[PDB]
Amino acid sequence: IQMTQSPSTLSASVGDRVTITCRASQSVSTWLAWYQQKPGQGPKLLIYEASSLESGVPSRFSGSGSGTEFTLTISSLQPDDFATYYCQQYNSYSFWTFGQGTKVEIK
Amino acid sequence: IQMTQSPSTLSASVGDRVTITCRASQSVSTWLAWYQQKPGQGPKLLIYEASSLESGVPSRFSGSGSGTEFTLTISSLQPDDFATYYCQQYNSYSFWTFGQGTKVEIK
Amino acid sequence: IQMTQSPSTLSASVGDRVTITCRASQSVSTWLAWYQQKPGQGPKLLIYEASSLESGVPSRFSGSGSGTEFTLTISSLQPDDFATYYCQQYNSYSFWTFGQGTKVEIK
Amino acid sequence: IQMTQSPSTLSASVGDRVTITCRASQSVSTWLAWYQQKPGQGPKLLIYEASSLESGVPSRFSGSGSGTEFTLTISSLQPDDFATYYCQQYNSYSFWTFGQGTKVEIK
Amino acid sequence: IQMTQSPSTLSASVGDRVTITCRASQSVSTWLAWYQQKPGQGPKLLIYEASSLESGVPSRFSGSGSGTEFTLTISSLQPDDFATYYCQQYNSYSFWTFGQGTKVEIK
Amino acid sequence: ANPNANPNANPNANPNANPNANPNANPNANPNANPNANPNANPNANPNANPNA
Amino acid sequence: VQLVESGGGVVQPGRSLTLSCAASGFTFSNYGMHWVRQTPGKGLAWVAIIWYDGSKTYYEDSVKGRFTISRDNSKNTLYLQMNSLRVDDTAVYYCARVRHSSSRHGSAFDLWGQGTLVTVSS
Amino acid sequence: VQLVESGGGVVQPGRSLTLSCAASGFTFSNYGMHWVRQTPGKGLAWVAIIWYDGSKTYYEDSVKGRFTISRDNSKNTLYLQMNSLRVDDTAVYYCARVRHSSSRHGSAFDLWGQGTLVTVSS
Amino acid sequence: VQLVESGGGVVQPGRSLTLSCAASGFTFSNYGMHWVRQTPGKGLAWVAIIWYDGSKTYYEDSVKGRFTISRDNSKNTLYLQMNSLRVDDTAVYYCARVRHSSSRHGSAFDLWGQGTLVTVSS
Amino acid sequence: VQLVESGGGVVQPGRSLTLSCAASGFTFSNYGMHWVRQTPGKGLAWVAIIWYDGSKTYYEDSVKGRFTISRDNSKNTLYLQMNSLRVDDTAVYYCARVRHSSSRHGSAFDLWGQGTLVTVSS
Amino acid sequence: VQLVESGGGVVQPGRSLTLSCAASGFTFSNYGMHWVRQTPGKGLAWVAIIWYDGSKTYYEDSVKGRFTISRDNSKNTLYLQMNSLRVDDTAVYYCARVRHSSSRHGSAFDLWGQGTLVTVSS
Amino acid sequence: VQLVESGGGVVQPGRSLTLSCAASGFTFSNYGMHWVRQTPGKGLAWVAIIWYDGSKTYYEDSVKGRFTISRDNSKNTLYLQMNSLRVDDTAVYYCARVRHSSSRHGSAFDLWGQGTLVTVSS
Amino acid sequence: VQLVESGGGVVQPGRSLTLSCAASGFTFSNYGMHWVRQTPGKGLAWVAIIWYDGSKTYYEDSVKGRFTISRDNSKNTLYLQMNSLRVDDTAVYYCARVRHSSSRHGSAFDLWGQGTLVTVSS
Amino acid sequence: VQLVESGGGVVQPGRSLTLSCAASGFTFSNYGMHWVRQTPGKGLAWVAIIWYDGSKTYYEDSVKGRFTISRDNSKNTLYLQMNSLRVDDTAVYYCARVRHSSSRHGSAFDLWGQGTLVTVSS
Repeated sequence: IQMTQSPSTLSASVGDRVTITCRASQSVSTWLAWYQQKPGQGPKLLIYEASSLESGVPSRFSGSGSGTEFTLTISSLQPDDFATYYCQQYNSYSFWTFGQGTKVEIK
Repeated sequence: IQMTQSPSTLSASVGDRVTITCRASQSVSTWLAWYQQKPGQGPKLLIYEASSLESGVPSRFSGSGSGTEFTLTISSLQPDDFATYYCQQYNSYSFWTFGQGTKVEIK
Repeated sequence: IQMTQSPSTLSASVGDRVTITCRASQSVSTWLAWYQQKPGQGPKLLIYEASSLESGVPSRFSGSGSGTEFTLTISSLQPDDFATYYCQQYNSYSFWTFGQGTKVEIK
Repeated sequence: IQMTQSPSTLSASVGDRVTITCRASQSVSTWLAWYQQKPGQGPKLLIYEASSLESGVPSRFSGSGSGTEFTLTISSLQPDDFATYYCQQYNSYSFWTFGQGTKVEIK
Repeated sequence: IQMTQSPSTLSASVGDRVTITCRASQSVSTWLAWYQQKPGQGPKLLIYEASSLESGVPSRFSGSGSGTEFTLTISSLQPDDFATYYCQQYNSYSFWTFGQGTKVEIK
Repeated sequence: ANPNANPNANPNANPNANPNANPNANPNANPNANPNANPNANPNANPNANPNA
Repeated sequence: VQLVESGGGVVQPGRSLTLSCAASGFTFSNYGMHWVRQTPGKGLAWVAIIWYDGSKTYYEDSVKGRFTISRDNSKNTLYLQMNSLRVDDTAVYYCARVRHSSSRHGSAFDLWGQGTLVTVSS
Repeated sequence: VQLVESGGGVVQPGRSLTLSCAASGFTFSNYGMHWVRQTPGKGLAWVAIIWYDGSKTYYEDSVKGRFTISRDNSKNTLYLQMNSLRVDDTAVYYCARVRHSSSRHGSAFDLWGQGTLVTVSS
Repeated sequence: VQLVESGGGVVQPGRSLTLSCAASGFTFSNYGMHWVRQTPGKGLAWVAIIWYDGSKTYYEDSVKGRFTISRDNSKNTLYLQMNSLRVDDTAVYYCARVRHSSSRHGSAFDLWGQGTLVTVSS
Repeated sequence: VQLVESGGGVVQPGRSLTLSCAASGFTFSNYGMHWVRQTPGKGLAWVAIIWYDGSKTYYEDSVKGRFTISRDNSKNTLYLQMNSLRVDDTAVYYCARVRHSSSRHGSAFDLWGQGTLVTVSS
Repeated sequence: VQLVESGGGVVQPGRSLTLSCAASGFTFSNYGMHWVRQTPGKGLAWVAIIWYDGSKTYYEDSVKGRFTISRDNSKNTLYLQMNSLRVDDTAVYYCARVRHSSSRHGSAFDLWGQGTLVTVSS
Repeated sequence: VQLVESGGGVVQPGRSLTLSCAASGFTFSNYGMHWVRQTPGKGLAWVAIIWYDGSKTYYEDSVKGRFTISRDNSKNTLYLQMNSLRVDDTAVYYCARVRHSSSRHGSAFDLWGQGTLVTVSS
Repeated sequence: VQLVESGGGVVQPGRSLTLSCAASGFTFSNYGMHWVRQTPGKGLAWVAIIWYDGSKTYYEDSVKGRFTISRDNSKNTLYLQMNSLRVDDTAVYYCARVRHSSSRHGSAFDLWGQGTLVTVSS
Repeated sequence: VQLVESGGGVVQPGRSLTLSCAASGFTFSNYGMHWVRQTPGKGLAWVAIIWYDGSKTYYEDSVKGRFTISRDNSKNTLYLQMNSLRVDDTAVYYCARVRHSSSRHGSAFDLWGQGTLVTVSS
């Protein structure tokens, strides 16, 4: 299962609205997770099961979708939300695979 | 798993037939138990695995169900059996959670 | 864990082939043993763990199975092999229980 | 599901082109696999899901079809590839059944 | 439990990186030791519990693993450490058994 | 076409289903496991025990 | 193979009754089972289905919300928990096993029980 | 039973908005659901369809490739991801459930939601 | 088969109070025990588990890091040591003995103590 | 990565013979394995399947009640206990390993054994 | 390697009887032993276990509290103090030694005594 | 809660390197763990998994037979041992903890280490 | 901290040989000891063990009934009396000391002797 | 929305050749396709049609029984397996997609592939 995210680069300013879309080459049902890797650190889970929020993650982040189309939405971009966001799938009999990740930059 | 019971309060007389319904927010397979707490004492096990009977409990008490619908049926209500009954679930990967308790009252 | 052995009586002659079947009411994994008790003596182990052979037992005795169906196969019956054979199970959380025992008689 | 193959015996020479036709008495969708059993050995999987090649299979072998008509094409017959080829179907609710097998012989 | 070593003989020079692998027939959990026997001498303890170091042994020696795959790593070989290395296991209910041992020669 | 659930279907075992290990199964600890004493355990002497004081 | 039910008897209208259906001689966790009434003076009528797991369920249009069917594969049983019984529900209740079919459209009921009489009256 | 949507609001043209539709009181994994617009001054207009499984979708000719309808059976929700929004898309969006039908031809939209207002303007 | 709690009383918020659970009449060192709260106006709520040896313990999310459960097989006693109590934690505390089960999935709580009231107030 | 059987031979009709199948070079407990016959003068014929745990077994309709397939993940060994043999069953028996599939619909048999000859005659 | 018992006989119901079991030829202090009954007309039935030091014992549910198993490692001798005998309790009592196992899950009873007779009647 | 890796460095192709992963602040013997690569110019890549006990283990198809993953629950430590390192295997290695899931289907990787750099060059 | 043995030599088959192995520089009365063989062409082999008192003894299965190991706490010496020697007993005999461990599972052999050669041939 | 074919070449008369057709950019499992020849010196000519499911196929009168057409909806492919070729089959084979139409009569071929040359000669 190959996961690709578009757009690969997403310029945005503080207080804007950002959507990052992850597409799966095969149906992954609702099994999907979104990460956030600021440079020099280790990625932190943000969304699991494609809809829920990991404890401690601010309410800005949200996700939606099922099947092969997914989307991570930020209702209000903050000064510390400029990092690479990744996509993961863990299906029934499919192993864990990650997308190439999109980078959010200041505008 | 949020565990709910119905009815919250049940009026019945000696020799009647009483059914208490326990409904699970998620599937709990057949792992479920019914307790009985007389006021001021400690609850005592009545039914385990939602169908089998604990040793020493009178044959009046019986239960059935699987998934998210469970019932406890008393074929002959005695003056002994006027107490609060609790519903517990212990699923495979879930922790122990109890119901709110239905009180059987004299009529 | 109720253990049953069949056939209860198995008539056979010297040099024949004898198979005794042991069935367990529940899955007992591979924990099972076979005994042989000549009249007036104490039983001696033949097969442990349902497949291995006890030290010093003749290579004639052999057994196989896992779960609920276990069999004991004697390649060549001998004139000292006419005795009662018992089936024992020792599962993980289950206690030791024995089958009724089959008697192999002279045809 | 009755599965038949034609032709039963296919004479061919080294470097020739070989096509083996497998017909299913019912719709098996794309669930079909092709085998190869040289004399005295065990069959080796070549094609699974009627199109994909098993790892280690030479690129010469190829298969195609759906529904009830399937064919296996050897682009260039080698001296290695003289063996009996079997056709298997594993439908959704049907059990595994095998064809009679066509034998490829030197011309 | 039978202990085997790979490679049987490993040629290395001064300052080279040395890795020696010990494999177990049955899982020995974490209980394992590595010994070093120079010709004409008595073997000495280097690693106990398969990860910790014996007091007085230099930090060059290190080991890791669990289950059945245990390896001993020498970061920087010296002309002292040229000796035969033995792998010992002492499981919970299993007796002490030693491997055949590997020998290192000057390249 | 009727996009509903088709209540008349095949409610059976589907014998040709993936008979394998399901690599994505829960690799965690299963907190709701038998916390009892395991009455059938090795009652022997444990020959590999601390032979010191 | 054998399929025997239990749990019959006489109850007053408005009360609840639970039926059981023990399956013996065959693998029970592979078959989706049914419950069928038989009111005297009328033909058989379908009541509920269970989808081999408890995952999916369907009921007759006149028993939705009063009858709950659930199965226990570990003990080879069925349970049609009947709530809010009426004088209509006087009937004999059978179990049915869905025959194996090499398709996706199901099949007929091949193994039937002997039925338990349920009487609702005052 | 009930069917309530959410996720509405006002966004600038070209932005992306995600709508949701939570279903309760019935087995949501059994029905194929629709999204229907209501532009004031014009009658209702159909938008998409989800085929009870997520397997098949069909969109209106004017929203193909900008709208993505997807459903989650586990949490009883619908989603309609709307990309490249335009000023034309100012309308109230409804959820619709396809009635059970004893044929191969579907049925009408019986259970409708209360609708959420989506406004696109500058 | 007796199971007696102790150690109850009245404490101020933020103070530490330790409970005990003296078992009698059975092999205490063979069973895994639980602690269960009963706050009047609500049902029972689970608190902690002890795995027959002290090897494994699991707590409720609202008491993790403040409650430390430990057992003493030599004197047949439990210990639930509370630190940094709050006004939420006023309830009646029960011990529970996990029933012997011929499987790996545990069992219900057969033997419950009489409970000691813990009151947190100022 | 090798898969070898044993236990064949010549037995009279009505006598019971047991086969074994030792798997080496791979993790055996992860795969559901099959037993397949090859009668001379016929093609391969399927016999039985074991579901990676021993939880589910299915047999060919001609061997139900006489063949019992059971596996032992601890020793990496299969067993097909054949009871009440008849002259029909003279065939070579093969072990088969089901390929990993990224779906729920199964896959073909990649690893096949070398076959053990079973002869049933007087 | 020998296992010889004694202390049997005939006593009236309600009395107490003490059996013994002298072991020789092996390190008796290394082994957890069992007691096993044989009532004619019925297969063997387990009675008690002693855990190699006296820490743990387990009895059959029908002899709990009436049979007290104990051992003396200094004399290589078991003791089964029987109290409140009933007409059921007549059978032949065997000692059993648990075979050495290279695991934690026990093993079968390899060495058995010659059995002793315990008869109860009025 | 803290999870940090170690043991990285620079080695020549064909040599062996071993990584360690010390987990602190949480019950390590309860979690299944992973190893994840991050090659610059590429996305994250999965490498191996350990099943909370050492019982089961799966690898990426490109590292089968060259990488060994094993855990030491007593010291709260992971180990991925590399054999026959190639030029491809230069990346940053992270340990990933599998989130607790109230089901049978696992969950995502929540707690990630700071990672260590492994360089293979001549 | 020194371990030196003695009593070696060459003896005929069937004869009995007794060694001595004295300890100096440490409290020999507190540490259990082992005997380890080293035959040419094969790795090390374990022989016997003393449980710090001489109370418990374990041998290799190939030397049971012919070897006898004992210690003299007053003189800090080990005695291993070999009886019925065979040509296969030609090896180097090593005294070994068990390391101190703050647990119950023992520890590896930290202090070793120099070895005595015992050859059995005609 | 791209349609490409493959599998061409030059083959002697009487041999079997299989063509293919790759679909991308659209939902291929929703459309029924065609295969069309273009023989130089003549116009186009229809060859085969596949009915969106494989349920129905139709052929030109001159290729019945020699050309078979089948599609794999999972891989988005078409196959025209050609048997017993003649010199008259020298042509360029196209794929054609039948356009969506709001009737029961079909539509023209809207999307055409590029074509693969198949030549039959001695």
